[PDB]
Amino acid sequence: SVREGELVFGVAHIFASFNDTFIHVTDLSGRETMVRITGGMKVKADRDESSPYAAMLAAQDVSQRCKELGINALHIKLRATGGNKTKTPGPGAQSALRALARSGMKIGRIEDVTPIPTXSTRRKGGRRGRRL
Amino acid sequence: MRAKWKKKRMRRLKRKRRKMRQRSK
Amino acid sequence: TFKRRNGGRNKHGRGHVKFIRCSNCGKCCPKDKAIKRFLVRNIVEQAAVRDVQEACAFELYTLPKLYLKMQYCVSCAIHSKVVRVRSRTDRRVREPPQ
Amino acid sequence: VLPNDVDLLNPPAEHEKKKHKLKRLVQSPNSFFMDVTTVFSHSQTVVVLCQPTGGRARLIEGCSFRRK
Amino acid sequence: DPYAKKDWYDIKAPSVFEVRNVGKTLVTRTQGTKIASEGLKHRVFEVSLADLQNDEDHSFRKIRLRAEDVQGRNVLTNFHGMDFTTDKLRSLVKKWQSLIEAHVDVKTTDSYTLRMFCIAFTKKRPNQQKRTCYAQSSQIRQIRRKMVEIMRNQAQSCDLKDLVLKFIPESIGREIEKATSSIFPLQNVFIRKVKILKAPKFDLGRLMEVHGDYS
RNA sequence: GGUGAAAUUCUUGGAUUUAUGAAAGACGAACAACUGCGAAAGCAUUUGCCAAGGAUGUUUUCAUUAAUCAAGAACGAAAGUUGGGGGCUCGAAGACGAUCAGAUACCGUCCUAGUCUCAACCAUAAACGAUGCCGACCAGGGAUCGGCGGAUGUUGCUAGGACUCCGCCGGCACCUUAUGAGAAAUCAAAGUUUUUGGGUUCCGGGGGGAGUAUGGUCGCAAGGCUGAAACUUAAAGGAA
Ligand SMILES: [K+]
Ligand SMILES: [K+]
Ligand SMILES: [K+]
Ligand SMILES: [Mg+2]
Ligand SMILES: [Mg+2]
Ligand SMILES: [Mg+2]
Ligand SMILES: [Mg+2]
Ligand SMILES: [Mg+2]
Ligand SMILES: [Mg+2]
Ligand SMILES: [Mg+2]
Ligand SMILES: [Mg+2]
Ligand SMILES: [Mg+2]
Ligand SMILES: [Mg+2]
Ligand SMILES: [Mg+2]
Ligand SMILES: [Mg+2]
Ligand SMILES: [Mg+2]
Ligand SMILES: [Mg+2]
Ligand SMILES: [Mg+2]
Ligand SMILES: [Mg+2]
Ligand SMILES: [Mg+2]
Ligand SMILES: [Zn+2]
Repeated sequence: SVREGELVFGVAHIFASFNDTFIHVTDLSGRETMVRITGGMKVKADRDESSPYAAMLAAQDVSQRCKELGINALHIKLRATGGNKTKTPGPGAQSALRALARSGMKIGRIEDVTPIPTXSTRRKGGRRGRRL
Repeated sequence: MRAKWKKKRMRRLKRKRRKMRQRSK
Repeated sequence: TFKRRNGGRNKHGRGHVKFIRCSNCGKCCPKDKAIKRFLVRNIVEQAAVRDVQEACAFELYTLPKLYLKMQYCVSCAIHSKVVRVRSRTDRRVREPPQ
Repeated sequence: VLPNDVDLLNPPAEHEKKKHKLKRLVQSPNSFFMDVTTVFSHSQTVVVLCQPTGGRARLIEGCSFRRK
Repeated sequence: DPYAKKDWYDIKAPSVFEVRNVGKTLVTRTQGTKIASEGLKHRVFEVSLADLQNDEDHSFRKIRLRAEDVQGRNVLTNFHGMDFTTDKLRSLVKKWQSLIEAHVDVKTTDSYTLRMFCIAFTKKRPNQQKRTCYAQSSQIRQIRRKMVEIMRNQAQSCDLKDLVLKFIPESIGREIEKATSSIFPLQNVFIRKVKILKAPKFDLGRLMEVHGDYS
């Protein structure tokens, strides 16, 4: 029930970890999932689930599925792992966002929604940290 | 040997003496 | 041999400073000793601004920025090249570089 | 001023003015009394003519005080 | 397949804002033991104030709208709090200045229990030479005391509708900045966040006061 | 999910992911600094209450009442001990998955004590400025924190606050310099020392054996405090 020209906005929750990438599209309330493609669904090796190439493929599948449901615009909510873990988005965030823009989807308001503690629980690894 | 671990070795050795001497009292 | 007048940290007239956890490895480090860098960059990389700006759904919209404060332990700052080993004379220069 | 460009026995009246009251060649107070009924310049009591503070008491704009 | 049995609904904003076409949301069609209206009720929608107000200057503020009723195909929402965007707050918090925050729980005339969060920063003078503009802890407590006092007065008197009308122009932020100037000059005085702790039980009569006949 | 790569592990009985809400316990980000307070340990969300404190100001008061301290006392991170509460997170020990010639490790997954709190113990840390306390004197310079004095014209402000300029006292520090000192590194004190003496406490006498044995004493224990000798050795060590 959308006339030509009108934009039907969805919300794309992009979770770009350093081990995998999620491209989860919902409605404005985030309570109705439309499509959810992860980088692990587009590669065979675990080492490539977070790669930008895997994120590009996942974004192309999300864009195609959105057009079927009448969604042509997306709000972007990017996040890293957050909490007491890394706050830096993974290597698939830029690739996923660029791929959506190059598939007919009109990008709306972009926002970073990484969970930031206002203090926090103790981080893993011990006081000497991860020793490599 | 690292001084901390040499200190640990001596303390273990003192416990045994403390126990090897109180055994006969 | 004492290498630095500040002892490698920044603490005067106080006993204890609570530690922070290295952003890279999670090592505990006193806040006054950790190497701190405040990174501000566009949430969209320069390699994708053109594509995202063309697909914008608003006549006007300023792309937000990404604010991240990074706190490194000494080992990670040197390994990641955030800081480098300097000569004995250059160690005293406290002004940030160009 | 350099040590040899000054006379310790006859310092300028402006130099001793800004020195600490206890470090002058002869100790001298910076306080004084004034009329309005005498009032101490650094009064610790509420006279409302003067309001005590951490230094000189805050005088009132209305009345005029004469140093003595 | 599953999406073939979902009906789209239009989201309507209260009369306080300009643009009422918030957006669209879907839900599974009404089926036995799963009523469609029950699935949409109390759905929270977070939409930028630049969309509701059609003003790009308000892009930094987000509005929480929750669905109260479902009349036909329209979902009637109501104000359910507001907050800053993550980028906005991170741009205001800078080194070499003092940050002052305050919160207060207040009840409006409509029995709405709110928790308003205020934020402010110390401001340099044009001729200031020293690099920092820190305030003394005693001054901070005096400023924080006036933030709380002003926030109570503005919310304890007005209703929720009239209170929200003050958040759009940030009238409360200007009054705080005008009362605390005698203590310490402040900049970027905002109501950072508003929470709804206890809302009165639903009453359709009051809901339609801020909503028109979308028929 | 996790890694260099993996696997243990979770998962169509719906995991991971998204929205809303609740509970629990911990933590108190950004602001946050060559900044503050405290005897040290240490101390960081708001507001109230309680006692305490430095500095500044003072034409107030007492009038040597002081400095340092055997004995003897108070406090003393973390870990640990006893019992109660709590038990999110993380996590010695343990188990498992990897890696490896082996891997009781480093990396990964799960987890006990512990981590938090109350009552009671323990009294040790690179408890470091590796520099005991009190006093005098001896270069320069800017910044900064607290208080006060003076000058000055601006504030979407209610004389004052905010800022600007000059100065005084006190504090955390920093910068330049040697006329100084030093084995040097370096230090404005670590200077005013063969031109050797202001006062006082503690404490060292080549390297090991050894903070060990023994006796005493404290502790529930772990251990703490006190503390040798035989014997061995021509170096060990500091700075450059
Ligand atoms: K440092
Ligand atoms: K004790
Ligand atoms: K000073
Ligand atoms: Mg390494
Ligand atoms: Mg060395
Ligand atoms: Mg101090
Ligand atoms: Mg310490
Ligand atoms: Mg002030
Ligand atoms: Mg402070
Ligand atoms: Mg805080
Ligand atoms: Mg004694
Ligand atoms: Mg203790
Ligand atoms: Mg000791
Ligand atoms: Mg010592
Ligand atoms: Mg002593
Ligand atoms: Mg000492
Ligand atoms: Mg001052
Ligand atoms: Mg020097
Ligand atoms: Mg002598
Ligand atoms: Mg000897
Ligand atoms: Zn690190």
